[PDB]
Parts: sequence; C-alpha cells; structure tokens
Amino acid sequence: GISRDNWHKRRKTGGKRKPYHKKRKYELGRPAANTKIGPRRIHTVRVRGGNKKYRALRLDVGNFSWGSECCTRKTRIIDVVYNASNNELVRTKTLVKNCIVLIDSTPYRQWYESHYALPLGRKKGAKLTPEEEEILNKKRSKKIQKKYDERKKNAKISSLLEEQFQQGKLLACIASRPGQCGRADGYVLEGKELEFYLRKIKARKGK
Amino acid sequence: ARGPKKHLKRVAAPKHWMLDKLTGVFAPRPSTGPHKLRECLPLIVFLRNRLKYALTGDEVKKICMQRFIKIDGKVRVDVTYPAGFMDVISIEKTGEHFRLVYDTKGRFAVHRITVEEAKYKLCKVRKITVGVKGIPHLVTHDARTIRYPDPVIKVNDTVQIDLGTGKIINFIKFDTGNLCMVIGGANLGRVGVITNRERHPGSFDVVHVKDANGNSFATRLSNIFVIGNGNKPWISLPRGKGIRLTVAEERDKRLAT
Amino acid sequence: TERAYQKQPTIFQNKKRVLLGETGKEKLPRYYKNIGLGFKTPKEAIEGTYIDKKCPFTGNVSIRGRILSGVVTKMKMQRTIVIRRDYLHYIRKYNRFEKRHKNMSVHLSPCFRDVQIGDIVTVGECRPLSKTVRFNVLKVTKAAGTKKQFQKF
RNA sequence: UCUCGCCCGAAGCGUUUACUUUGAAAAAAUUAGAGUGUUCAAAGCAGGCCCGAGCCGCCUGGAUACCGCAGCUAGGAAUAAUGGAAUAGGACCGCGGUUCUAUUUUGUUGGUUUUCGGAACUGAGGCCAUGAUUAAGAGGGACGGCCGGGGGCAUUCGUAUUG
RNA sequence: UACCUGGUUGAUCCUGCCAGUAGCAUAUGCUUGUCUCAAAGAUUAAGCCAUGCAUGUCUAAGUACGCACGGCCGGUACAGUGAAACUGCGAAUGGCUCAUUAAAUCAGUUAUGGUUCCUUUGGUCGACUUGGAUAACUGUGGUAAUUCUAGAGCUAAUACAUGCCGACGGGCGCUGACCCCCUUCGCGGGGGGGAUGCGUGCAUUUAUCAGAUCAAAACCAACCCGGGCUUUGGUGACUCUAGAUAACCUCGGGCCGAUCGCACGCCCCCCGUGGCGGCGACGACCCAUUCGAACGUCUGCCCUAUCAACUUUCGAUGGUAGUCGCCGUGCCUACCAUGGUGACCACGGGUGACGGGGAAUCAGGGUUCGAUUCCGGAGAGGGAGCCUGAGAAACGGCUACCACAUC
RNA sequence: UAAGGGAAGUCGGCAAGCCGGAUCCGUAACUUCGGGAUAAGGAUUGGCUCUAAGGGCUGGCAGCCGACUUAGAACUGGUGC
Ligand SMILES: [Mg+2]
Ligand SMILES: [Mg+2]
Ligand SMILES: [Mg+2]
Ligand SMILES: [Mg+2]
Ligand SMILES: [Mg+2]
Ligand SMILES: [Mg+2]
Ligand SMILES: [Mg+2]
Ligand SMILES: [Mg+2]
Ligand SMILES: [Mg+2]
Ligand SMILES: [Mg+2]
Ligand SMILES: [Mg+2]
Ligand SMILES: [Mg+2]
Ligand SMILES: [Mg+2]
Ligand SMILES: [Mg+2]
Ligand SMILES: [Mg+2]
Ligand SMILES: [Mg+2]
Ligand SMILES: [Mg+2]
Ligand SMILES: [Mg+2]
Ligand SMILES: [Mg+2]
Ligand SMILES: [Mg+2]
Ligand SMILES: [Mg+2]
Ligand SMILES: [Mg+2]
Ligand SMILES: [Mg+2]
Repeated sequence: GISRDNWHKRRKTGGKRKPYHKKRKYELGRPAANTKIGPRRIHTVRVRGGNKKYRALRLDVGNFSWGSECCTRKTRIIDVVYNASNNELVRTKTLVKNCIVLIDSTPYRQWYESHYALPLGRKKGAKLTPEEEEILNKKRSKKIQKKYDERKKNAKISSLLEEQFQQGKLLACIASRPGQCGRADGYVLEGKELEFYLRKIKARKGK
Repeated sequence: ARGPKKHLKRVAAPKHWMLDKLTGVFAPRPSTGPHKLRECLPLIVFLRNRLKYALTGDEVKKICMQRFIKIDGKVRVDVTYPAGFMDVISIEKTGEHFRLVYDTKGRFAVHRITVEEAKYKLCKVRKITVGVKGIPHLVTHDARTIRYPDPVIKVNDTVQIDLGTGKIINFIKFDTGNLCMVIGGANLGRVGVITNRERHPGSFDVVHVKDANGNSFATRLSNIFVIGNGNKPWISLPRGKGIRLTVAEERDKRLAT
Repeated sequence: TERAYQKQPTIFQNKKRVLLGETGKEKLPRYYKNIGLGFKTPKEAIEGTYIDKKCPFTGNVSIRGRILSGVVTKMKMQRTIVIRRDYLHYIRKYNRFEKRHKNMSVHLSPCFRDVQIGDIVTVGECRPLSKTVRFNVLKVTKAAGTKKQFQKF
C-alpha cells in the first residue's frame, strides 16, 4: 500500500504537511521484483490505462550486445557480482538496471571464431579438438577476403578479454530493467570500464 | 474528480453559442471530435436556434438520424456533433449546402454556398511529421491524418482540400502579403492582411497584421487562419471584407440601414 | 574523471582504435550540446572531463518554460547552490510597496567555475530535478567584481 | 555585415530593470452601459415588417466596457536605484607566429605535404585630447592659540562639629 | 445625497465617549386585498434515520429448437413479433454537504521535449469453418430467514479458446562449390560472373554507426570515357522522428478478422460443385485528434511573539546508482556529504477558514460577510483495505475493526 | 516452590519477593542553576553465515605484515537469549 506521493513529506521548512487526500489510486507503489536466477517465471501486472507489465521473478537467459565487434546474442547468466548501489544484492544474486553480470562465453566464441578465425580459448592444447578450421583450406579469394580481416585490422581485442575466453566467462552490464520490461538486456564491459570494475572486484574479493 | 465530465451547464456554456439561461438548466455538451469546446458549435444549436427548424431536442435526434444532414459528403448522425470553423454541411436529396465562417463581432455566421465549394474547402496544418517506412504524414487541425502530401507545406500553412477524393490541392504557404482571419482570442472574426511575425524563442510566435483599410491588430499564429494570397480570398466572404466597424458606427449602420 | 561508483554519459568508448599500434591522446570522443535562446555553451563543457546527469550543456535536461534571476548566497551543497531573489511586492490599500525575498535552489553546473558568493546569476526552468531543485544555471553575470586583485598570501 | 539574395529582407544579435503608454490574454454569471413598449416597472433576449394562403417569405438583434496584483510583447528614456577603465590585465586598427582541425578542386579512390576558414594561444609596436565629476551653509579626520564646578588619579588646605 | 443631534458645569470653550441616525440579514411580534418573479434544516448536531424512491440497457445488424404469438407449408435446416438470459457499454456522470486542510485547496499564470487517455475523427490494417464447456431450461431440493444457493441431462456466441489456406519472392544481411584473363619454366601474384544455406515486416527491448554547407594542388598504385563523374523532415534546444546494422520477443503468448444486416449482378466454361465483387454494422497493432486527468513553475492569504529558533535516528536539504510508479523527483531503499528555513515573522497555535468568481455598505479610500445555483477541491458514521474498469482507493461497490444499530 | 486472590496478616510490607548488566530510546514537579538522575516509562539481547569501517613498514601512485573493537544484513531455533 506504499505510496510514492509527496504530500506526506515535509515542506522546505519542516512543518508537517497536513493531509487532505486518503492515499488515492493513481499514486500506488507496488512491492518489488526481487529477481532471481532460476527458470523462467514471469508474473504480469495490470497498469493504469490497461497496459501490461512484466514482473521478472526468476530468469536464466538474457539478450546482450558485444559492443565492439557489433555482435548481439542470446546468452546464459552464470553469476552476479557488484551491484554498485547496494553491497547486499550481490549476495542475493538479484538483477536490477545497473547490475554487473558474469555471462557464459559460448555465443561469442563462435561468432568471432567463424569471422576472425584461428580462434581463442584453447591454452595451446596441442592435441585438442581440431574442429573444421584446418580442413576448409580456403583456396579462393575468401582466404584473401579474410586476410584483411585477419591481420590488417589485426582484430586485437582488449587484452584481458582473452583470459575471460580462456575461462569460459564474460563480464557484462545490464542496461534494461528486469521487473518492468521482462527482459534482462545489456552490454558487455569493454576496455576502460573493464579494467575499472576489475580492480573493484579484485580488491573486494581480496579484502 | 473521477473520469471525464459529461455535462455542461447553461450558464457555463460558451457565449458565442448565444444560449439563454431561463430556457433550461443545461446546455448541449458536444461529443469529442475535431473541435474543442471553445472552437465548436453543435448541430442542435445550428438547427434549432439559427436556422430554427425544430423546437425540441428530441426531434433533432430524429433528423440527425434520418440520414439527411451530413458533413463533408459522409453521413454524420450525432445530435451533438462538433461542427467547427470551416466545415461543410451537405444535405443529399433536398439541396442545401453550407460553409461555416466566423461573424466578425464574434459569432458564427450563416453563409450559404453552392456545389463549387463542395468540391474544395480550406484547412490549416497543425504539424508535419514523417511516419513509418520513411513516408510523410501531415496532421491537420480538422483531425485529418493525410499522407503523401507535398514537399513545400510548412507547419503553419493552409490547404485547399477536396472532400470526395480526400486528396489535397493548391497548397498556399505562409508568407507576408496574404489575407488572413483570426479564429481565437481578442480579435476573433477580423479579416486582415499579414504584416509582421516575430519568431520569439519563447515557445510561441506572435503576429502583427494590418487589414483591408490598413489598420493594425495583433494575435497569434495558432488563432490565425490564412484565407488567400494578396487581398483575394480563396473563399467567398460575408458582410464586407470581414469588418468590425466601431461601436457607434455599428449603431449608425442600423440607422442608415 | 570520477570519484563515485561509475559515471559515463552516452558515447561509445571502446571504438577499437588500434590497428597499426599507437596510443596518442585518448580522451577526445566527447558529447556536446547547445541550449538555444541566445546563451552560448562555454568551452568549460568541451574541455570538461566531468560527467553530469543534470547539466543543461552536458546532460539530457533541456530547458523549457521560464527565465528568472537571483544572487548566489550559499554554496555549501553538493553540485547545487541557493540563490536569493529580492523583489518589490505591492499592497493595494496603502498604495505602497514592501520588499520580499524567496530563496530558491538551482543545480550548479560545475562548468561555471569561480562563481563566488554574492554575484548575479540567471536561471532557467527544467524538470523536477530533486525535491526543491526545479531550476538550472544558465548564465553567470558578475565575476564578483575585482578581476585584478592580489593580496597577502 | 552586404558572408545569405546604390535601397530592402535577413545576419553578427545587445548592462538590466523600476516606472509609463500601447499591444496581446481572460468565464461566463453578477455590476456600469447599449438596444427592445415583458402593458409600463424588477425582468427577459427578445422582435420588427409585407404577403386577404399566394415568397417552397424578407431584414437586423442576442453588443461595448472595467477584468486588481503578477507573467508577456512593442513603443517612452524624466525622476529613483544599479554598471564599466585606477596596480589599467582598458577603447580601436594593423602585424609576428605556435598548434588544433573544417570541405571543394587535384578524372575516380587512397596516400603524403599545403593555399586554406574558425576556435585556441603567443610576441611586438603605434593608435585613444588615452582613463580618476567638484569638494555639499553634508559628514569623518589632521591641524593650533584658547576654554570648561567634564571625568579619573594623587596630594595640599579650611573654619565648624563632637570627643 | 462628500451631512449630524442630545448627554459632564452656575455658565463657556474643549479632548472625549454613551445615546440617538440610515441601511442590511436572520429571528421575533402586531397585521394583510390582488398581481409578477421568489430565498428557504447553512449557523447548534457532518447528530440519528422508519418509510416509497433516485440506474438502467436492443438496432434490418452478438445469441431464439421457450413451454409466448402464428407466418402459409412443402421440407434445401435458418422467414416475423420474441418474454428471459448470456454478452458489449454504462452506473467513476448528475445530485447533496462545507466536516476537514492556512503557499494548502484554489485564483491569475505558463509545460509535459517528463507521462497515461474509454469515446469521437483519419491512417495503416501484404480451413467451403476447429473445439470443449455455459446460461436461459427441465426438474429434484434444502433453513423461518436475504435480491441466498447446491447437484443430475441437453443447448447458442463478437462469452471463451486452438489454428491454418493467399505466394510472386523482391532484394538486402552473410556464408559459399564454382567460372573468365594478363604473367609464367611452374608455384605464385594481379582483376572479373555466380549452385548451394539461414534471414524476412510492423510493436515490445537492447547495442552500435552514418547522421552534412567550403574554395584551391604536386604527384604516387591502378583505371569510366573522350582533358574530364550523384545529396530524409522538426524545434530555440534532443538521447526528435525517420533509416541502416545484431538479436530477443516473456506458453499469466503485441497485432497480422475462424464475426453480422441489406440487396443483387457479371463471367467464361469440363457440371458449376468454380470464380467475380457494391453498401453499412462490429472491434483491434500503434500513431495521432478530442474529453481529460496528474505531477510541475512564477506571484498572491485570515488574527497570534504570553510561539523565536525550528528541521535530520524512522529523509531533514543535497550528490550518485537503483527499486517503485503511467513517466520526471528522497517517492522509498542502499551508500555518501552535512545541509535547509528564519525577524521580509519562519516554525507553534487560534479560527465562529472551503477557496474563488461575487454580495452589502454608496464621496474619495476602505470596512464586514461569501456553506449557498457558476468553476475547482473535499467527504459519505469514523477511520484503514482492495476486486472490476480507460477511469474509483467508488460507498444508492465489497471486506475487517471501532461506535451505533435491525431480524 | 506453590492453583486462585494480592496486605485482607500484624503495632508496622517485618521478612521474603519484584526491579537489576548492557546499548539505542525518553526524561517532570522541584533548585542554592551545581542538580534531581541510573528519575518514571519503555525497545533489544542467543546461535551461526557474512559484509562495512578503523592500520603499520618500505617506493621510484605500489608491495609485504599486522590489534579487537564498532555498526549493518541474512538464516535458524518450541519467543529463547
Ligand atoms: Mg576481498
Ligand atoms: Mg594664555
Ligand atoms: Mg449605550
Ligand atoms: Mg451607539
Ligand atoms: Mg449523518
Ligand atoms: Mg460532480
Ligand atoms: Mg469548516
Ligand atoms: Mg492529483
Ligand atoms: Mg487537477
Ligand atoms: Mg538514506
Ligand atoms: Mg460601497
Ligand atoms: Mg472600493
Ligand atoms: Mg463543485
Ligand atoms: Mg472517492
Ligand atoms: Mg455511489
Ligand atoms: Mg500462590
Ligand atoms: Mg500461581
Ligand atoms: Mg497484582
Ligand atoms: Mg489499600
Ligand atoms: Mg493499626
Ligand atoms: Mg525488607
Ligand atoms: Mg516467581
Ligand atoms: Mg527523588
């Protein structure tokens, strides 16, 4: 029965704002979307004006955008670290608008592998999974197409992002709201704010 | 309160309907439509007061729904329809045909026109936009969402629209020299010649006009409606060139009669 | 820079600059905006490394509505100040006047440096920025007088 | 300024108001007031005329006004406030240059080095009658020969009075 | 009507007050022939209420196998008047009352570029019929009770659902087997046409990019010719609208028609078993227009200092990240700073304060009322809570407590 | 220790019994302005699993190693601390 209204506040002074409403209809506040990382279970909530609103209760997917190479993929959510507004929802694994999320690295390997090949994340296995890059042999100008892709740009991603792909992880940031639109959509942390939130997580996991 | 109001008192009605108190408590509140409550006139005032056909407000419910009085060539059957400035009434079999202007004293004047103004009609653009798949749409204040219009219709212009096709022609554009007529505010009904705009960046425009005999006035573009290009209206025009005389000259208009 | 949990406006940072191998300078790709109605954006906004959510030059908060004045009396509040505005209210019966003042709050864009206490400012209207802050800094008229002085230490 | 198409638009695009007059802007109702023989009058927004039906009838009326204060625009620059240039870091004109980058032509496309506009900055001269309203029968102050049972500190003195 | 008379003394003159004086609006008394408009349980009790009422609803057009009525009557079923019912709107308007509340409602003002909107007005609207239930009905019933309600068999849909036929693929999105030459001793190096395969559109929601005013060159690597070649709209302001790129799209599944009335007519044939389509009703994807609503800005308020400092832990002012909500905000929550208002009367009281538009009084200027038809706010005994709906914290809606209170 | 009642017992609440430690709250009459005052009246208190804050020695803004306290949150027990 929470009301987000501004008639039970105080004035610029501090004198008690005497009431003349009775907490009307159009000033509700509903209880929150304590969002979890379970299987998909989305409640819907009727709005003023009849519109539809999608409570995110438990979610395991999310559509995120690899911003640099301009890729965007459906992806699994693994782990939730550093909410940056409360240091307590990191425990609860709760998703809000700006909450930094560990993401599994599968749908971003295979885009970059099949476009900018001799791929990443194999630790020099030296006997490990020879999967159809060593068989195609690229007789045509498609090899010479991909030669510009390969070393003229030279496509060096941000240094440490190799190590996330060594590990099967990817550190990203949400930009949508979970409980209001029913999605958890965001973008992948790159470069400067990659190394920013890295030292935040390291020192908070350190001490 | 709660939800929309749906009555209108006789005292609280707009004065430019000429409504009278001691006839009854209530006034005919129009429907929602192309004209707001201060830029409108119902059918029930137009037929029962001015043309004076019917005397009860339930017979007008019959003859608006006997499918004879139509607007623009399609049949409108409300008893409280919002007919406003610059609208066309047709009556299909029994031939009468109407154009709506303002009387210069502030009233809505009767003005009886022929079939060569069934063929066209003027209207003022309210906004321009682009719509889905890159095409232009253009929203006219007569609630006309009309598309693929033209390239050179600015936002504050006037369009000579046909009713049958629903397709524009002869798009006159706002520029100094024109003939214009004020549709709201403190100089309503006056017909004049466009003289000076001032584009303030304070969310408005403001307009000085001269008129026919040169005399100056001032109001805003939204209130204003363009009627022609250079002292010739595209419309026929009632009682002179739309002229407020003087208070005393209006008396001596009645004496020399 | 930033001394918070994070700040960064709208601009796509990580442009993958490197294809031959160079650092150069890096802080170039910046957002920028005019405010119209005859007020010039300062160059403090352009070589300003700070990031603001509520600035009229830097942020999304456009200026509709009104124009008013004030004098900057207290600056003891984060990123916002408290103007004061005297005027001459009129009384009908006595046929005379009386001074009044009504203290307003206004969000101080920190592009305006050296805005020191007592100088005349001009404000513009915005959305509800906070409980009391509905106004926004638009032009700083006075540089608090002495643009020449030197003193002891 | 004629960057835009000898005069005009437009463009560089202004230290503010206060006050004053216009101009907008307002809801009627009520009030002042018009008009009308509601039988006069308080009312009300009514009616007036011709056609012996005979024209698938004419004309006008349902105005005008004051709408405090406040906000807006355009005219007025008296009085009353407030501002610049005093360590000149000024008004104005022509120059040295650092380095920033801007699209058009080099058939195209790219490359390198520029003429090149502006933002930034830097160096120097001249240029301006180069800059400070006068000293209130206003006021603060300095000054110097007096004057005062002014004030405080200290001592000297007097008759009395009582013992 | 720009207006005074009596009253202190033995007498005057004078500050003075009391008394007359004229309205006005409630009462009260004496009285009253007619006629025109005509206020009227506001002041004390927003104290309690017996009683009958005040919200109902059908077009040729959602549903007729009713036991009602009879159309001309044969079976190719469905012609008409259709009680009652489901369904779609509507009861959130109009009415009443002034108890609340003192920058609060409101009033003059500006804006949503920071939002939602039933209706009305236009745009877009690229398997010859699938399915269970369901009322109405029939009975058979229950306790004194209410506008209570159970089960057994059938029946309709614009109640509810499930779900495809049209289609020529346009060309981009990007993979990709292949194909034509110069050079050549061969590898190699240098340019050009194209089978396979997944995407497709609008809305939801993410991320990026292009998102423009300029007037001249030396060649260096090629090479289109005869020295020489291509460009959305708006504001004053965009993170505007529109494009292009990558993908989701929530089984509590954005739309992308399994509807109805009125008449007919055209067609070429292998029957017509195929086609060929005029007018209106209905309701949905969003964009708008209107009726709105809301939160906003500037200025404005009655007496009180025997109310002078008040406010923050449980936000008091501000900063950032977020929840929420229709969106903007301490609106809440987290973290962090230490602020905000005051003699220009804040804060704390009083009010016989609903605010205005207005009314009375008539020189001028004021003074006192304004619950009272018009606009706006509030509340239905008190005070809390929510279903349905575009709209309610509804009360001639519902639940619970308290106070009354009937059977 | 004692169901129910709670000074009715007695000369008298004698003796017993309540209240106690702590943190956050909140505090009058009265006054020699020092007080009263730990006034009265309250709320919490366990267990475990964590976060937040308080440091020290070397450097050309980093790295090694250190004391036991203070607030916050979850979960759990037969409302028990
Ligand atoms: Mg750690
Ligand atoms: Mg001497
Ligand atoms: Mg008396
Ligand atoms: Mg008296
Ligand atoms: Mg009652
Ligand atoms: Mg009402
Ligand atoms: Mg009251
Ligand atoms: Mg509200
Ligand atoms: Mg409102
Ligand atoms: Mg807090
Ligand atoms: Mg008077
Ligand atoms: Mg007066
Ligand atoms: Mg009302
Ligand atoms: Mg209510
Ligand atoms: Mg009701
Ligand atoms: Mg016992
Ligand atoms: Mg016991
Ligand atoms: Mg006891
Ligand atoms: Mg006792
Ligand atoms: Mg005794
Ligand atoms: Mg004892
Ligand atoms: Mg015990
Ligand atoms: Mg004691």
